[PDB]
Amino acid sequence: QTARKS
Amino acid sequence: EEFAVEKIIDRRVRKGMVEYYLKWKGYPETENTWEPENNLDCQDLIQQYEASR
Repeated sequence: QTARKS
Repeated sequence: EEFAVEKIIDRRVRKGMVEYYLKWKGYPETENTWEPENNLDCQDLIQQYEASR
């Protein structure tokens, strides 16, 4: 439950 | 870098791409960001979001 942050 | 996602707040299409408005675990709401769907490794949250709306 993760994501790349931009 | 990758970070833990607390929940999906909203969804939109922008420039033909699906984007999700994210609350990041352990960060304040002021840090919520729109992320393209391919930035997410959140299958459970996405399926739950797309199911309940």
